[PDB]
Amino acid sequence: TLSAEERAALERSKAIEKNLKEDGISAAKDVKLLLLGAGESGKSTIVKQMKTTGIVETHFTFKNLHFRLFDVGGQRSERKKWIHCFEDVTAIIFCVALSGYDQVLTTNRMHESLMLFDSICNNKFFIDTSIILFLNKKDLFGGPNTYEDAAAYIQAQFESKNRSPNKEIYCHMTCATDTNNIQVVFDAVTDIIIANNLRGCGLY
Amino acid sequence: IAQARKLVEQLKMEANIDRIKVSKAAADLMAYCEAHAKEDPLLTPVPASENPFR
Amino acid sequence: QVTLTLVCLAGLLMLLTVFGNVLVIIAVFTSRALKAPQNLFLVSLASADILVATLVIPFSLANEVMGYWYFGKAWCEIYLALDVLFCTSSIVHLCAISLDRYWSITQAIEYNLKRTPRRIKAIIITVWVISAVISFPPRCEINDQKWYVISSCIGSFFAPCLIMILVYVRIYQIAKRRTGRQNREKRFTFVLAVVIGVFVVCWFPFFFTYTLTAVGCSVPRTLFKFFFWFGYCNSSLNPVIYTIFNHDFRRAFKKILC
Amino acid sequence: DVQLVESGGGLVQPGGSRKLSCSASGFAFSSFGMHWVRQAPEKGLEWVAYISSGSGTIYYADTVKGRFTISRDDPKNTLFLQMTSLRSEDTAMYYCVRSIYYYGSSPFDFWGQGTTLTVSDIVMTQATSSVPVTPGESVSISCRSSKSLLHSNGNTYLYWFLQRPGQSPQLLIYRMSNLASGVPDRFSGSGSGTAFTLTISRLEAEDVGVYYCMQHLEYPLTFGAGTKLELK
Amino acid sequence: QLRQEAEQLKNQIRDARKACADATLSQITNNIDPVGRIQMRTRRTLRGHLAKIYAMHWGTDSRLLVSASQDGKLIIWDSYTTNKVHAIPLRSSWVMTCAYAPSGNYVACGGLDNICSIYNLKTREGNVRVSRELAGHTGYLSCCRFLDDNQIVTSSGDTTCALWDIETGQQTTTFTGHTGDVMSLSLAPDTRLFVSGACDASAKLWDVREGMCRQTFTGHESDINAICFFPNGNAFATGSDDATCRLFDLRADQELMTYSHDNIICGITSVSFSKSGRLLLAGYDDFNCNVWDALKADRAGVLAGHDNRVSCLGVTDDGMAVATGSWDSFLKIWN
Ligand SMILES: c1ccc2c(Nc3ccncc3)cncc2c1
Repeated sequence: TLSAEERAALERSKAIEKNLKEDGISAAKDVKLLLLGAGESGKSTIVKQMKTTGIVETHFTFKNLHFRLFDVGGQRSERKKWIHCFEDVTAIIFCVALSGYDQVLTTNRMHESLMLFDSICNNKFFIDTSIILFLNKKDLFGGPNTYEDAAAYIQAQFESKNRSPNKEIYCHMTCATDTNNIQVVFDAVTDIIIANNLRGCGLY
Repeated sequence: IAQARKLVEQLKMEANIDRIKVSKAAADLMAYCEAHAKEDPLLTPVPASENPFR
Repeated sequence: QVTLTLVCLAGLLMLLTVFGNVLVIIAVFTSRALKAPQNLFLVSLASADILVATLVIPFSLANEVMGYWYFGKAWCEIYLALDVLFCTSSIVHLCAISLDRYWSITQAIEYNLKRTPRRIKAIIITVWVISAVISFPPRCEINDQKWYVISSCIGSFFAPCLIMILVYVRIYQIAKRRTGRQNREKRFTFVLAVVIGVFVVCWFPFFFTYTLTAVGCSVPRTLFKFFFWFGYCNSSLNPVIYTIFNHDFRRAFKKILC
Repeated sequence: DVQLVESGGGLVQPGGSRKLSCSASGFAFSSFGMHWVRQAPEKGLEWVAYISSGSGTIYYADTVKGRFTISRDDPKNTLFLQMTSLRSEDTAMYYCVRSIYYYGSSPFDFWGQGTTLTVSDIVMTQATSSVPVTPGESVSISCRSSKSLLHSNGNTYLYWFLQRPGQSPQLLIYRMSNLASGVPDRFSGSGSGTAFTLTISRLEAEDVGVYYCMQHLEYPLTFGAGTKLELK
Repeated sequence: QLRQEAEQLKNQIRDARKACADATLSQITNNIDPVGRIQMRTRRTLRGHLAKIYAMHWGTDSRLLVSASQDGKLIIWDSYTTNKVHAIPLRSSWVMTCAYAPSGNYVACGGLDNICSIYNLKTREGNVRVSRELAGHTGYLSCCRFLDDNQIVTSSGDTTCALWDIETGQQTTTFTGHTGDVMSLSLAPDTRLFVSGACDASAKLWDVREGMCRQTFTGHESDINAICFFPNGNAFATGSDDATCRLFDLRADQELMTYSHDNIICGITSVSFSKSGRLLLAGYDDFNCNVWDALKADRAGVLAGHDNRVSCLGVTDDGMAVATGSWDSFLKIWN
């Protein structure tokens, strides 16, 4: 019983239902990542390998996956207020530099990065979104005090900060002069998608 | 240096307020609430007529 | 008496389906985070089983108490055809959901790109079409032949059951390889056991007999009706087995009910 | 700039066919409904056809349904009217009209030029077909509807159009309460659900063209007879 | 020594505040009868969005409301008939504010882009187009409001309130007297002055004409997440991250009475008064909203129909409906 004008108005409102639904469908196949870390702890070099004043949305593709990597470095405000904005993210790429215990930036950069990793990993929003640690800048890195054993101890110290059985931290070691940091992210994202589909199946 | 000067200047500016009595403020709030209470549909539900949502 | 009480039991079963699947339908659509393209399968399955109850469970009650049908064979033929259609739709919906889960665990990214509501609707259409095309073509005794019965048994349960078994064994071994650890291990092996075991115990006894009596003289005395009603009990239990272990579905059920 | 230009300005033999293509560049063609409005050597104005935003809602004038077929394409921003089985009464100069339908929108905003061609239903009337009035004096134009034009939704789908002498008409008032973009404030319309009246205060020498009234409750759209204003 | 002088000024101003606190708004209104339990039903649900929604604002006509989601979309809903007038696609999805201009022609949005994109809804081209993009902030832009068809006011994560100018795009004024962040602001019915929230548990009374904070309110405890004046612009109810709605006074320069309930320990994310001012609907971090009697400090009907955090709500200009938007991507009209 709608008028001639209101029928056309409803036709328009239903025709921009289809456009919005298609936009949402085409924006769900891609995978979103949130890039975090300490102060310039290998962020720039890793972002360069993958490819205002607020977010920086790197927008790349690899093996038919479409990675949308959101870098938040221009935000000088509290992370608490805008951290829930990234609740529906597939993974958080946490970049950390091994050559951090020498520096101090009182507390050394390793302690600050570890505490910040603990805070991010124990946020109530990211209780199911996995972390991909990039143990970058390992060339300047150098119980036993050798390179491999100390590096493994650092990996274990970082990985011990999770306390959920459905959250998995992926670690990798790079010299910051390689092209493998897209393949590692792709493999980790495939594992994350596999785990998400497993938990969707109901079998954990 | 100048930040403390700005803060104390702002405090001095905020200090100079007429500062009416709280009882008068409560009276004004009650008067406004009761005067416009008849015109409020949230406060007093209206029938299906004059209610655009049904 | 003996008969009336049975009807009461069936009525309870009725309500359960008419309850549970509708819950599913009002959980998939009402929720936002639950509305993934993969869930539509379940919706259709739920819808299908709803139909089968409201369309054959009363009539099946009319049988086994009276010597024959209460009206002409014209209604009886379409009643049998529709019963076969809906039961096959349920079973092959289970098979399609299992294949979706397999393609979602193995080669995850390719299917994730290929997983769109358009493709899911296409698969729902094709499972309905295959159920119809193996259902419609051939007292109100059950369909007993020498060629159609074997083909129906093979293509309606045995093939979907085999696909279900293979897919869920593969997913079980994938989950085992990918792995607090022991608790999760027990959890997912229990979930897989519940799914596959309830499906088998509900349908396999029936089809296994129906194909044995097809080409054999070992006819069950009176538990054939029991197997038939456990086949219906699978339809009753579908809106819980495939959904109780999903966290979002659990939240939707709890919010809608309580 | 925004404009719609027409193509097929040629004589047509009776009992033939033709294709009118109009091209628009200024606006977003894909988001506008499009119309077609006929004329004659006489002052008559009559509706022709309509196509929606998504091209999924098509209407026609019941006097010619089945003879004109309407279409449009977005890649070239071009609206087509395929004329089949042309009679003698089809002679006109066809205007193309844009109209977007949403709450608060104004349909029939812009009327492009037109190609001259040579070879129930709500009815509206305007008795005062000629109003000789000098500039500077208030003028009243009345249009009457056969059906109560006030819908139950609170709107009254009435449109008042002005046409300068020898120019494409521009929409003057929509729903007799809102003025179109660029229309001078001096124009003002109102009325009940049956009778409609304008109050053109401070009439000037530019507000001389003929006025038309239009109902829009139902897509069997009907225009009203023009009320030409002279300088006598 | 200036720190000690500031402390002395704070002591004297709080002493002056206490000197004018004879009544607490609870000793009064005892003779005023309590409001009956307000029963509110979801008259209309707006199921078009696809992700969390962070703001909504009503037009002057009280029929159109604009909402911003994380899909990357502004939607201009027709409230009466649940129709989408406009589906504005944003350049960057992360938006956490909205502002519908007093004239239905202009809208605003931007939350993490540092910029409040100003979109023009009445264009000859017929499509919504970005009329302006104001870039003068260095932090997340929490809230923005329209004073006129131009000359908007915005508050961002860089502890500043802007008072932009649409035609030129430059800082007409700047409000930098704020120690912590800002999360939401509210402008008066007469746009001469407004107030802004904080993350240091305070609210400032900014004057639009001359840029300064005439009054400050630090009586709150943890955080500010929403502000809204009492109609007539004399008492702004504040949000809270500690489940404590409060309304201060522009003239008494102090808190009147806190609204709290030990049952709920959450964080308000949105507050709006009713048209007359009896109701103080607040959407909590409790998966629902609440209705507070603004004079008896008591509770009223609970409005629970949402699945996630209620992020926004606004009572219409005529005070007919109160739409609420939550992270479940559903705007619910409540009447
Ligand atoms: C294939 C699939 C289902 C069949 C059926 N459907 C029921 C219904 C209830 N219980 C058991 C089987 C009845 N007859 C033959 C069939 C062949």
